[PDB]
Amino acid sequence: LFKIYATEAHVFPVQPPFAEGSDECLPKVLNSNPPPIIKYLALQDLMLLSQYSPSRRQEVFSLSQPGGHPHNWTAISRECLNLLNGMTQKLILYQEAAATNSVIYSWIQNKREQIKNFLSKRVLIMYFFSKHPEASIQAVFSDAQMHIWALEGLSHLVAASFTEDRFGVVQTTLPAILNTLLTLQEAVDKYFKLPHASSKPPRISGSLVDTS
Amino acid sequence: CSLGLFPPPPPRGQVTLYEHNNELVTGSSYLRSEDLIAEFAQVTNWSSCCLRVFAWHPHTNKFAVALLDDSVRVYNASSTIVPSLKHRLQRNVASLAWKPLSASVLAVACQSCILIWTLDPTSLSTRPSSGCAQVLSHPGHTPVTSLAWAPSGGRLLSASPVDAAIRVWDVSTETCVPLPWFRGGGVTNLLWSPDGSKILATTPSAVFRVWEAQMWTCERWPTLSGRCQTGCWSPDGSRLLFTVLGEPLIYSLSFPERCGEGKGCVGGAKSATIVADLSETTIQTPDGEERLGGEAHSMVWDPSGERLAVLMKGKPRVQDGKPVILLFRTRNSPVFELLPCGIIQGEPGAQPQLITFHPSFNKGALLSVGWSTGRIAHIPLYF
Amino acid sequence: IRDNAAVDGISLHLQDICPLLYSTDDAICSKANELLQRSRQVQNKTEKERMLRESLKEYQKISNQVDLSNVCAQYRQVRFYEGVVELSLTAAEKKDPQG
Amino acid sequence: IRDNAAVDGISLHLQDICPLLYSTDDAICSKANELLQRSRQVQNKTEKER
Amino acid sequence: SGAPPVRSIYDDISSPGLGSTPLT
Amino acid sequence: KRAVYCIIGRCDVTDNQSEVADKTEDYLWLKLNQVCFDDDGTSSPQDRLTLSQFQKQLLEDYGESHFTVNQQPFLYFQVLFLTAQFEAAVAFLFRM
Amino acid sequence: QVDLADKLLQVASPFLEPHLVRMAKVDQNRVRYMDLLWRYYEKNRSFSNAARVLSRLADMHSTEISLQQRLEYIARAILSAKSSTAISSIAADGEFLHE
Amino acid sequence: SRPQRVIEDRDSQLRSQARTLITFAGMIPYRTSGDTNARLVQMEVLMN
Amino acid sequence: EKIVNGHLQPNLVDLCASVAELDDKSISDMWTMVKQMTDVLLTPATDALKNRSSVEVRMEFVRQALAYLEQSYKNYTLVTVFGNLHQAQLGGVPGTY
Repeated sequence: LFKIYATEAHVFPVQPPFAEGSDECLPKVLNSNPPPIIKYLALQDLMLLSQYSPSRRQEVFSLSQPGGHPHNWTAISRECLNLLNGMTQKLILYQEAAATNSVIYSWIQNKREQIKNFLSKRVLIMYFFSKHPEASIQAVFSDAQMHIWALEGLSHLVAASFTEDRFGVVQTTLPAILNTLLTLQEAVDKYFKLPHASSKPPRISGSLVDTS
Repeated sequence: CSLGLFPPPPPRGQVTLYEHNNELVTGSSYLRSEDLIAEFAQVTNWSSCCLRVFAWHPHTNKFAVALLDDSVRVYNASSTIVPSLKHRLQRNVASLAWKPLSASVLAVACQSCILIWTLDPTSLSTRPSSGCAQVLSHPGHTPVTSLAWAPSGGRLLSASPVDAAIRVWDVSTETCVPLPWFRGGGVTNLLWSPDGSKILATTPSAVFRVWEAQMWTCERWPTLSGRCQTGCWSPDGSRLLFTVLGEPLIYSLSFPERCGEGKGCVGGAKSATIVADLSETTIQTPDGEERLGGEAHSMVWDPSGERLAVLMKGKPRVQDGKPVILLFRTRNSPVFELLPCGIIQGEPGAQPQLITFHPSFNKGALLSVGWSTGRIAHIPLYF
Repeated sequence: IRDNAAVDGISLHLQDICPLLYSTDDAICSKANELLQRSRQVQNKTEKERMLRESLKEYQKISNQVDLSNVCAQYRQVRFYEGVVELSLTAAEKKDPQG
Repeated sequence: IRDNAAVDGISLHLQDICPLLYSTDDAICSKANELLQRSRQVQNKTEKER
Repeated sequence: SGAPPVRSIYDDISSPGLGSTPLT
Repeated sequence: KRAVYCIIGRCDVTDNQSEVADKTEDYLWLKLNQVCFDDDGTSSPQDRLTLSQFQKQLLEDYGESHFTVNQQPFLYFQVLFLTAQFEAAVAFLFRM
Repeated sequence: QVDLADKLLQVASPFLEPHLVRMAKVDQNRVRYMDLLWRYYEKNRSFSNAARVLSRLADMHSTEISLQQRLEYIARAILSAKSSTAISSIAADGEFLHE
Repeated sequence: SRPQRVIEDRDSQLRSQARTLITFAGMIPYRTSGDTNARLVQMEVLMN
Repeated sequence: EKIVNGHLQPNLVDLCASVAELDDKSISDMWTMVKQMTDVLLTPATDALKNRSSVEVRMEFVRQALAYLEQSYKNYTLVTVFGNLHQAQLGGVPGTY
């Protein structure tokens, strides 16, 4: 029941009907970096509205009077670009971390690591310390559902702007979108050529706990 | 429209080569899990035809063909090399579906599974490795009759007449999501609308169900004399055409857009119109009487929505019980219209076995026809 | 060579008396070879082509002193016919820089 | 002027239908004002000075 | 009568191009 | 309707299309599409502009005072360089 | 040297014509370079130069196949002169036409 | 995939037929135009 | 230095034109124009007068001069439309039409 109610959708207005509730408007809900269930719900709404409601894409492409600026699009696209570049660097730093395979406190650090380098030399203890490939790869992508929703919500808005963007507002960031998507696809297609990065994990079908 | 408004078929042995000016130009040439597929297959004689399925790639001059030996082949305008696909689970191929927003992915429906072949578009070898073939299946969902991808590329559907649940799949997280309904029949065929928001699902019974891809809701149509046999969406998805076994009719049903919030309801108008009449008529020709009318087994629309091709089958009183191709001109705004264009004739002594349009032919439309000779033809319609 | 001194003045001073000069390209040839032999292990086509266009740009400095027969045979060994055209022109271009 | 239309495309329509003699200085003042209010939005300095 | 005009495509633009901006 | 025909048919070299060509670029563009290089003796010479006639026309039959060189030097450089008079364009640009 | 003549006749490059116009004066296999040169001129539509080199395969060294071949060559020299005067009205290609 | 002589056969026949038409135009006792006669010559000039 | 150290000959147009990625925008369009007029697939002859007298190369100079003047007027039509969008009514369809 909790897992149904806490993974049911939410809807966030993009443009505010009243000024107080504007904290809960989608551009502000994304950029304010709220508790992660809200940032997941907000990107799940962004990945729904961008296919299944044209008026809510038109809330994103709007210019905010009096000052004429596309604050809704430029706040939404900027935070999707923050997360996509964050994943590009998260993939690079793991590929590097795979190519690389007062006095009391520093004395404790030295003794801790002198102990690591005596415990690793004992097979029965190395057997517990080991860097699991499947689990460490699954730790890199452990948050990837957030990044899939930023990616599909943005690429649906960049598809719909071709008939809904009366202001060219999405076209102004299209070069930066294509650069960040292609450098991310490069980071993915550098990473996926690593040992165990190509292989699929074994699954049980119809378990009550899921493994997605 | 009605059949008593068509021009005559061309004189017996002329082949229709193309449409131009809206004229059809001619020349002198160009159950078990087996029999339950034969009850619902898209090919008008699937149990004896050499060709079991045809499918274009949704963006490119590439196509997949399933054959009576349970090969699937791939052909492409930029490749003389033809990949021959056969897996250790591949048997009685019923349907084919290429993935949109990809070059590299083809789905295949079999007697015991779905097969998702991955194909390297720059390395189209004559027989790719049996590892390049991701297997999907679930208990009770066998045989698989039909397959349909979402336009946005992120979801796949599958049908089985044994199974009171559409199976939605994500091929990438490798998940299986049954949509179980409270009886009636199982699933026979499946069709998305082009927006990817609406889905038709047919059954073995006098009931169809339409579904919503947003909140996964269902709307129910149990109001037919026979089974719903076939249908097609308009390019906007606002219109759905359908036919019923025993009824010589093309029906239409409308779906307005969600100018209103907060309720997952599939949203169709309460009841269907009739828009074409396929009753058992005569037409006069230079070769005497000819006779038409029967039941519509397949219908396919062009990407532009201006040509509807209809694969009829005559009753055993009209043309010996042959299948026939009718071509209609269509309009989708402001009114929905069906107008005649004409009747498509092939190689003398052949029968039309399957029809479908090309998805990216930038000169009106292009109709693929599979014939009982085992031949494929491609008839352009220039507009 | 080792201590990175320019040699033109010691060549001419050596040529009242008898003999020859030069290499220094040993370090660049070693680097070009470090890339070329890893191109035989790299499965990643785009990065095999990267490390070959890097290996080539080390050899393209030193194209007067390279065993071009062996390097272009070692390119054939990896199907890098692109570097066989490029390096063999850069190895004529500098042997007759006057025409 | 607010919605950044050009006032030539309303002054010359007023001038057929307002004082039927030499309706002129209303339109000159309106255009002088349009250029002045557009100068409040122009960020290129030499063109603001134009 | 026959002669070139003496003007570039930028005169009746007054402030043209990608330059004349103080920072990126 | 004149200008599009004078271009596509390489004719009326003595019309400048001055109701349609706003600037010196548009005189250059009109006359450069009107250019032939080819001795088709079916062409009447009153329709026949060669590049070499157009080169002379700018350098000698109009000259540096026609383009107001002291005020628009880059426009006269554009006139010579887009007629491939590169040596004259350099011996102009190396004065000022 | 590898019998790739169709692919020599795929190189659009200026150097090819001065090369054949050297070899047709210098190699003892002179006939092969005249044969490449008329095929180059016909393919490039310099038919006057093709005819004015096909003569230089019928100037030969030992006789052609009959007076009936001489009569097509005379009528093709006539055609080549009537090609010349109809493009450049030089008196010499009209003097040589009567001849 | 002919013998090359069954292409040599056809270049020479078309040259001979083209000349047969030009010689005939030069023997007609009626004013054909300078343009129709020049077009005829130009057609074997572009078969030379 | 690249010639002296034997390297591949660089494009001198890009070395010189990067001095015009600084201040004077008219010198920046002058170098853009010079670059579009040196974008020529020259016959690698040992004679500049024969290359400059070629019919093919003189067609190429005019083919490039027309392409420059056309992209110049394409920049003018772009800037004029993007300054005046409320008159221009550009909508949401890309292409020169």
